[PDB]
Amino acid sequence: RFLKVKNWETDVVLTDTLHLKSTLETGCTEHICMGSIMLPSQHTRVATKDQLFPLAKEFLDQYYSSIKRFGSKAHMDRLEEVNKEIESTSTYQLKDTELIYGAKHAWRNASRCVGRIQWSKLQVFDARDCTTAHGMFNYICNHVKYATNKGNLRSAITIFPQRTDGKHDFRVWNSQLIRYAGYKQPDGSTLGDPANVQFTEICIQQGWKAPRGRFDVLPLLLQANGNDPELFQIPPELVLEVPIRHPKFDWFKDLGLKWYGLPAVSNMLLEIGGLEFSACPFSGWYMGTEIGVRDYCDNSRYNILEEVAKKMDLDMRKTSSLWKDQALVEINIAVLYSFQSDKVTIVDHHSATESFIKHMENEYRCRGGCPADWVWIVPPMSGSITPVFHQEMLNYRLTPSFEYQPDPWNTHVWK
Amino acid sequence: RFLKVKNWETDVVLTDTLHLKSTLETGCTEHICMGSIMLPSQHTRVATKDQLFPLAKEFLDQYYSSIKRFGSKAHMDRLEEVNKEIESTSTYQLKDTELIYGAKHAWRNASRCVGRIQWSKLQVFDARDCTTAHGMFNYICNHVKYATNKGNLRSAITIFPQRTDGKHDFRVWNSQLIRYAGYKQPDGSTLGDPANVQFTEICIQQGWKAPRGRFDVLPLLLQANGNDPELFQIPPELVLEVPIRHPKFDWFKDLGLKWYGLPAVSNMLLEIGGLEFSACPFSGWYMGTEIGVRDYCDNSRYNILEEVAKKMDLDMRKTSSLWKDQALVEINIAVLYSFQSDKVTIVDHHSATESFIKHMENEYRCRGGCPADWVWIVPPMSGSITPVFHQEMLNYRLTPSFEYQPDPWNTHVWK
Ligand code: HEM
Ligand code: HEM
Ligand SMILES: Cc1cc(N)nc(COc2cc(CCN(C)C)cc(F)c2F)c1
Ligand SMILES: Cc1cc(N)nc(COc2cc(CCN(C)C)cc(F)c2F)c1
Ligand SMILES: C[C@H](O)[C@H](O)[C@H]1CNc2nc(N)[nH]c(=O)c2N1
Ligand SMILES: C[C@H](O)[C@H](O)[C@H]1CNc2nc(N)[nH]c(=O)c2N1
Ligand SMILES: [Zn+2]
Repeated sequence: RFLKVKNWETDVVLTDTLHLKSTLETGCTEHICMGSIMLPSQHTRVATKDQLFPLAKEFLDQYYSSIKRFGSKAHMDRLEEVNKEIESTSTYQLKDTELIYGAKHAWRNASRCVGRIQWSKLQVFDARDCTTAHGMFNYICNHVKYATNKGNLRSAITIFPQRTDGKHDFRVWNSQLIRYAGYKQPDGSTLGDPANVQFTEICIQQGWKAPRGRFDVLPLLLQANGNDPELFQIPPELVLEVPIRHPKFDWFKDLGLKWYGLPAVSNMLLEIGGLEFSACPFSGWYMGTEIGVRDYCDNSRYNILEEVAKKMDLDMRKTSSLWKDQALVEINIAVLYSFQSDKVTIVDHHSATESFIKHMENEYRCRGGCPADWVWIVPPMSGSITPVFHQEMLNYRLTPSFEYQPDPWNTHVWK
Repeated sequence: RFLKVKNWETDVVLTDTLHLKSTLETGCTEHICMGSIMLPSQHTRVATKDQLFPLAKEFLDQYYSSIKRFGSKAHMDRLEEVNKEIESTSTYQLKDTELIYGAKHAWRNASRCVGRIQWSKLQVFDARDCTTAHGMFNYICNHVKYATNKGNLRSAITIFPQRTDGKHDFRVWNSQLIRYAGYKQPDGSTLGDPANVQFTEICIQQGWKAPRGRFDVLPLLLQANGNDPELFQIPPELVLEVPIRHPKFDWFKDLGLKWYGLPAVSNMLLEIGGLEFSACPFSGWYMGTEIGVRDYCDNSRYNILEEVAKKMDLDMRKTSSLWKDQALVEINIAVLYSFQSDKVTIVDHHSATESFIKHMENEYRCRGGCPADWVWIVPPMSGSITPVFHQEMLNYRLTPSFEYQPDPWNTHVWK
């Protein structure tokens, strides 16, 4: 009841008691582990008034434990107050301070997030007064501007009104506020980002005039209070982009690559005290490998290890020449170099993973544990030369949390 | 009750029913996943006559199902026969054919093993007639010779007598039949393999005269039927070694690296029909990354990314120059190149991981599933440019199996 995780590179041993507070299930049973299923049925998201008070009570008891005033009158009053409001309205509302705590701790509890050392320094924009897609677009634009901070990126989340009935639902339909378009070709090949082609067509469906290149920033599709979503173009001056050059290969400019500075995940669901915020875009800054490895080099993403290795003049005949590995390291040197030379906040997968081990030490000391998904924490290149490879991580689901949710067009009852 | 695993790079979907046959537990519960604990208490190994027949019956019912003659008289007789022998002797003995099946399927069931596409082509040397450390040493030498096959490596396992009481126990004390010695220094640094220093001293304890270099092949320490283990030097002509050169950097010879051709894991436990074979060395051929990444570049292993990157003339000031990544790809190009140019069987982590996906297809088709540990199947470099990164794997514990077991010197009641 007091589990142990070891680092096999440092012989460090931490003791995890925090998992005792754990609430939701994982997908693993005693006789099967599913630690590598991408979107388990547990990580995906309609609740009633009955279940809503335990979740409200549980969340509130830890929020007052957080600000050192647990069990007091201001606590016991706030429990009655929300109890009373959940009888009266079969839902309730979070105090501005309860939102900021809740959100911060959904990030803190994200076991698949390697950059959580910064969880406390999160900026919460309370957009619960929003009512229109235009209001969303305005809130989202001020997010983009603030979090971008001219390359000196800042963590932020903008929280649109919580789900109520379920049919009046705020959603960003984008998977990220900034993503490049994806267009299929005559021969069935793909220009742009193959991940988004389904979304790119949904935008053209609703009227997007596509410039039909690679790195075309998509418009925002914003569903407000259940109504049909509406296209909005982020002002280009607000979308900061790093053109990718290499600090050796001058032909790497002619590759003509670039990425947006701001990773800002928009399509997920924030759970606080049993309340569901269906739109809650959040942003940080990139780890280099998300762009250099996954975006640029996944097979069904930009798939550039081909053209890069060509220009490197690499033994591409044999699989065992490791030409794919060689061209991958250069591509990530270029991403990190490019972002740093434009003063745009980026972190390499070595620095990010050491900070996470430093963060894990804090969380097992001043909190008793740190839920961690090794399958997701280990960078997708040079796994074992980074210190997270050798660290055992206990994965469990705490709340407040971020949950996946179905894409809106699979569920949205249209006009 | 018919779980689904998806490949997110190919959209391939397999259906796992084989996990229904699963028997032992994993360490994960509904509310915690431990898929990244190295040696869970389940994966580590005294049984009574009561429990011994279900395990005997379960194993035999699948062995006759294997050779198409399930439920027949030869089956029902063999069940009575072993039932009778487990009453009479509170243990039993495997037919030569039941050993070969059992062993092959312990390899087949090893969910952490990426090279299992070859599980059926395993050579089983039945050393259950062995009684002395000298007999062990002779059996082990014929293993080494056979599996090495002059660089054209072959899979093999040598099975010493099964555990009985528990105090008469055959054990190879080596973790592998061939490993380099590790000696600590005046300044506390380490010459050789830091992993083995504890073992290297136990050998010098029992009388090993150490040549005190790096790549000094350790002697065998062989415990036979419970008696004190005894040192034996594998004839050097039997220990094939690849000196590591690079196909560009002529200063990579002057690095002076070399590795043994034969990976041969000796310290683990083979479970067949509830029977425990405490000594069962098994060997295949290397994946390149086990040497180039883990051996050569783990921090507490040979830790050569230092000296290699120096000679590469690399930006070692900044962590974010990715100099560690750059020097790692070259080191693995050199290992693969070196082994191939000496006609010594080696596989690159790209070829090995594609074969495993091909193998996974066979196992979900002609068997209903394939237990797989993603944390261990994904190569420790260039994770996501290999197809196992994107494949969901169901991990479960089938039997016959290989289990870890405590090291003998922590348990051996000495003389
Ligand atoms: C501050 C810089 C940040 C960095 C470097 C970072 C890095 C990462 C990385 C590399 C992943 C793995 C996902 C992938 O590779 O596709 C991830 C996942 C995630 N991060 Fe962070 N992130 C940051 C900020 C944030 C913020 C501000 C939040 C929430 C407000 C957050 C919450 C999450 C969540 C929910 C996931 C996915 C967990 C899941 O899929 O279940 N992160 N992050
Ligand atoms: C034929 C070539 C083979 C290759 C390329 C191969 C490769 C690997 C690799 C890369 C690992 C991960 C361990 C690590 O990286 O430290 C592993 C684990 C393992 N392999 Fe294989 N192997 C081969 C043959 C065999 C054979 C012949 C057996 C059994 C007779 C076997 C059974 C296992 C077991 C039991 C494990 C570890 C599972 C655990 O720790 O629970 N493998 N193998
Ligand atoms: C704020 C932030 C910063 C950063 N540097 N990186 C990220 C990446 O975050 C996520 C990535 C995915 C991709 C999931 N895949 C199946 C497509 C799903 C999520 F839910 C995430 F939160 C986020
Ligand atoms: C036959 C074979 C071929 C091959 N190419 N590689 C291997 C590696 O197999 C193992 C490696 C370890 C290291 C475990 N670590 C904690 C030190 C533990 C085991 F039980 C293994 F079976 C085996
Ligand atoms: C199949 C597997 O779950 C899937 O590829 C996961 C593995 N680990 C990951 N880890 C991170 N950080 N990001 C990912 O997208 C994935 N994908
Ligand atoms: C902590 C973690 O379980 C440990 O480092 C594991 C991770 N995955 C691995 N995978 C392989 N193939 N070999 C290993 O030694 C390990 N080590
Ligand atoms: Zn699990």
